Amino acid sequence: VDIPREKRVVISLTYIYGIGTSTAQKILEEANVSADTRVKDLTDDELGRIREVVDGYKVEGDLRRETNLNIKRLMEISSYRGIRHRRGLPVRGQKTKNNARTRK
Amino acid sequence: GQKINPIGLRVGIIRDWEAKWYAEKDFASLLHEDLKIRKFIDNELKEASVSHVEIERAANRINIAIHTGKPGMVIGKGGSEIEKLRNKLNALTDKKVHINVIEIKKVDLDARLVAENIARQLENRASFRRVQKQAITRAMKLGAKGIKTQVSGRLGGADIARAEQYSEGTVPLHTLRADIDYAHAEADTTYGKLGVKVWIYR
Amino acid sequence: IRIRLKAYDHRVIDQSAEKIVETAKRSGADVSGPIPLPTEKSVYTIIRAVHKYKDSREQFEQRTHKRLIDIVNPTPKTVDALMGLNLPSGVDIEIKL
Amino acid sequence: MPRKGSVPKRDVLPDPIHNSKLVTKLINKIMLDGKRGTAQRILYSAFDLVEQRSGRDALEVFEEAINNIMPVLEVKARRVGGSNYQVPVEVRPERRTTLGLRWLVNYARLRGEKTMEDRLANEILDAANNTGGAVKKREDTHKMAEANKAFA
Amino acid sequence: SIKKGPFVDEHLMKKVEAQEGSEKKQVIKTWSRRSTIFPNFIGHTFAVYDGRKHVPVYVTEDMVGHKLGEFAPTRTFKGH
Amino acid sequence: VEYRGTGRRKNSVARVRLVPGEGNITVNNRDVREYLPFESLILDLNQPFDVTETKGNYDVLVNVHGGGFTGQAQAIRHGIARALLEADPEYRGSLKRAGLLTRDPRMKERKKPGLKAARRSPQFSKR
Amino acid sequence: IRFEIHGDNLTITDAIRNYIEEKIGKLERYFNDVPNAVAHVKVKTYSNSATKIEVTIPLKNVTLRAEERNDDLYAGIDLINNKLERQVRKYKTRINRKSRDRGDQ
Amino acid sequence: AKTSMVAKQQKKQKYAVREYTRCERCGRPHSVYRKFKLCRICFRELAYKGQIPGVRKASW
RNA sequence: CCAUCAUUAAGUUGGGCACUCUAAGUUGACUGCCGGUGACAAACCGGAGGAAGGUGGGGAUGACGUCAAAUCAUCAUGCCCCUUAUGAUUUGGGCUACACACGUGCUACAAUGGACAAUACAAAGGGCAGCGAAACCGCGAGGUCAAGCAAAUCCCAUAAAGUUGUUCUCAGUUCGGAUUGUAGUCUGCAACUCGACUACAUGAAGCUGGAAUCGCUAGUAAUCGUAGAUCAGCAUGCUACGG
RNA sequence: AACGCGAAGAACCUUACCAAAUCUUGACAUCCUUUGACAACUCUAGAGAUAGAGCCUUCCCCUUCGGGGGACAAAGUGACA
Repeated sequence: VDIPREKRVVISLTYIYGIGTSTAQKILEEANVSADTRVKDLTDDELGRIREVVDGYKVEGDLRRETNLNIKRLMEISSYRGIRHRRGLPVRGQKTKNNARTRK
Repeated sequence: GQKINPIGLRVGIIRDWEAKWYAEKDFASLLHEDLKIRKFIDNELKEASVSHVEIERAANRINIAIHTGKPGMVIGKGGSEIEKLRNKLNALTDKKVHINVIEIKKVDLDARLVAENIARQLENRASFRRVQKQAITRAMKLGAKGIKTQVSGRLGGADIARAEQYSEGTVPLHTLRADIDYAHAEADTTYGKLGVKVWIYR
Repeated sequence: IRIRLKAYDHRVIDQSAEKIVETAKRSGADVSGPIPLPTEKSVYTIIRAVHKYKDSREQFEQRTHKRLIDIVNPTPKTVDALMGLNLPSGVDIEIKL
Repeated sequence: MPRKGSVPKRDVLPDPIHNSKLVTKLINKIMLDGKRGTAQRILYSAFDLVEQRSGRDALEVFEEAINNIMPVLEVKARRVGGSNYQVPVEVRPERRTTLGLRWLVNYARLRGEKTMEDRLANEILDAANNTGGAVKKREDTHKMAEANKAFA
Repeated sequence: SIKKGPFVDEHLMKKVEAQEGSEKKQVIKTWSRRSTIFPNFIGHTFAVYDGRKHVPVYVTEDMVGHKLGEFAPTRTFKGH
Repeated sequence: VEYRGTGRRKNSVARVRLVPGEGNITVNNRDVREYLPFESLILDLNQPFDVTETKGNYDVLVNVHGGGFTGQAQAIRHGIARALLEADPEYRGSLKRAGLLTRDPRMKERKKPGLKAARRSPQFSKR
Repeated sequence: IRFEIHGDNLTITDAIRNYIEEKIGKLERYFNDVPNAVAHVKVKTYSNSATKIEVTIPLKNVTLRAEERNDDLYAGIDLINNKLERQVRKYKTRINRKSRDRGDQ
Repeated sequence: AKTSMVAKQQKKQKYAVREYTRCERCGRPHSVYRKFKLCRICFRELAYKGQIPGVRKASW
């Protein structure tokens, strides 16, 4: 979709939302790509065969639409898993004393 | 300082065991049957000049050896109380076969007796420093080498506790050769508990 | 035949191994003598204080001394030591046949 | 026992390649976190570039480079209170050997390249040519201990 | 908490089957900390005892992903 | 001819033998450079028979047991040193004065309780 | 210059928590001109006799202890600060003998 | 306080998850050894007194 | 535990090789022995003699005493207090809360590294329905039975760092992985308060840290992984272990 | 010389804390009296202990009569716990 060039494709598809080290296996399954594909890859006939396998995935941005509403559903029921989002609470039953900083 | 008890250095080094059995499987439960009959022997005898006991277990014929500074009182009148003991000791466990008793000379050089008989000189509340000096002067008179004993808390009847020890003779607590024997009694005087330690040697 | 000799003390398991190697050679035996198995110790590390203190503790250990006795000439005179129970104090004998 | 007397100093084992004690002492100081092999391999690939950028064998070049590192005066602080408390003191031969090895490695770790393949060998040829960063702090000690010369 | 037997309190399922037949009553005093929410629980109102005071709550249809104890608060936080 | 010596260092026993031939070691029935990791300490491992100069004389073929690679090495140079004194018994002073024939002098130190690990006391804040 | 206060069987108020820092705090702030330390105040009631106050301030070299066995927990600190101010002057004049005229050879 | 909890233990609970252990003479539950069933206080006591079988002191 | 015999799948099997090794019962290191200039006064200093050398290394052991030091919550008892309770009995909370503040550790902020492939070498300890192999079936956490066994043999268990090769190229990038939704794996009446991992996602602070401050004198600092006690399940802690 | 310390294992239990539901010879121990001699097991009602019924009315010896010793505790208090 908006991937960068001049790097290897096993790390290049990671740059979008929704892919981490599945391009090593799952995108490598459907497409006949290799590991050493730089910017000089000629991935335009290979752009189509990755477009068929990425169309099944929720990855490119649209997963964050469903991820946002899952929190919005969770706070609307007002669950203890959901109040901890709206209140800076670590949510997954953690100790909210001194070393609980990344939620503030 | 924090003097540890002198037996604990020497158990197996220069001494032996007060229980000499073995059980690989079910080590736990039949270890509890020991201190069942270490409480129970100390219940109805009730200072029958008993120093310490030994337990040995072999093929459901479990032995008990008691020392009894006053011998015959546990035996009774020609095997009376020794048979009256196995009428209850063989019921608290299964067998308790071959209950017996041996005798010891020098009735108050074993430290279990030396601590106990002057701890019982404290319920009558009479002259604790002489109660000390009665034990020291008699010790090497009877054949000991080194004697050491103290009394710790509510000393004399006052409020502030004070230790009070009296000593002479070679008492090598740090030498691993030495056959040091200590004891601790629980003399109550109806204003707390007095604690009394002793240390004999040879 | 592998008569298992294991015990807590080392002076007792050695003198009870001398019993079974003596009361078998008097009979018609060909005793492979006592070879010492390695001791299966176990360390228990309690802490010394009544209430509070770590950083000052007493370690405790208990050691079993394992040996085995095997004979390969079974006569009814050799098993007289097997049926004959001796030194039952602090040694168990796991008699296998 | 540093107040009963002096500690008995111990022997080291010289290198097999260069047949030099000084190489093995350089191995032990670049040995970060006990890793002997992963640091010795780097030194064995940090004198080939020395022997590539100069025709001489590096065992000559090593003891030539450290002589522009090893200083001859340093500062030991004497507690005189209100005085300067900085006495210029010459260097014992054991500390003379060690402190040159220290500066050679501690400024090899602060260069532009990341690999000590060539972090180390660049500073050696700088010290072989009397320049760089590990040479210029010897002159900084020779502008500090040689400025307060009133305590010879 | 395996696939095998998604857990129900089962001393509460017996008390809710009498409720869903005819017109429902709007209170079940219970504890319900152990049980999950599956679609045989919708509509009904439970007074979940949070340790201090049993709090009423009625079951919606988006509640099926979660379990019954996750709703009544026990912290009493608000504070600062 | 099999001059069989032993040798220990750092919780790793190493028994050797001496068959005549030339210098070639067969530690655990394989090559040394494929078994010992980086070939530096092998020329320090050849130090004991260096002073008796029996380079092209003896194949050894060690069976080693336990420890690590610097525990398996520095125990076969002590291994053949007990075997070199039954090859050249008058050359004992050549090995006594220089290294190999001393001992297994030292192993790891006991972890004391009330402490982090092996005499390194833990950090406390208030001095 | 914090005050880890804690009372053995006494409930601490907030009128004490301002009376401490004026006397125990401020009169030793101008001493120790590079300060970073923690104080410790014990208040131990004894129903038989009285209370007692223990103030310990550790520093780089020499600590600072003092005790009063009074029952007034406002008048006793008037004597703790007296014993504290005496002990700092012992510490400083120990190390303010740097001024010794020593001319080198 | 203490012997109520001793009486709670020795009865058979409803659940195998409760499975609760204490000592036979030590009231505390919190330092048990499931080969000895002793608290760390009295196991230190009756091994110094030798009432337990063969257990060395220390210093391996 | 297999040099010499081989039918090495290694059964380390046949014999026993018992030799070495290992595993356990005992002989030996003390200024015994010399020389100093060193004068006798013991030591010290330097040798040789054994494997070991100067209380060999380490552990255990902590004098008289100090601190009304710490526990009437391991216990035990003087005094005081309580007795439809300050004792009981249950499932449900809480001990896990948080704008914060100091202790103690873990993992890091990398190309003396990171990711993937190969390939080695340990010690200690555990296994009373417990350890559970080799096979399978799962991406994996793991499920199904038998193989062995109450154990120098059977299992936990292929230690890891290393070494060898291919890689990224010096950026908050293939550095790490905190935090949130998807697997419902397993233990257990039951994981919402309040567990343990792995699975694809998401990827935050963080570029080696100021004043200050702590540990450590050789197999020690440093690092790497393995065990055990607790325990149905659960450690970045503790205690032991080697590299 | 407190602060990965009592905690060498807080989901329940632990647990000592709190809110509820109900107990007073008390879930425990001891004299004990009639030893009433197992309500030693299932359904129902229940946060749940508990409550109500269905019930294995006994257990061993040794007399000759049906007692005493171990017999379960339904009730009891001088007591006590």
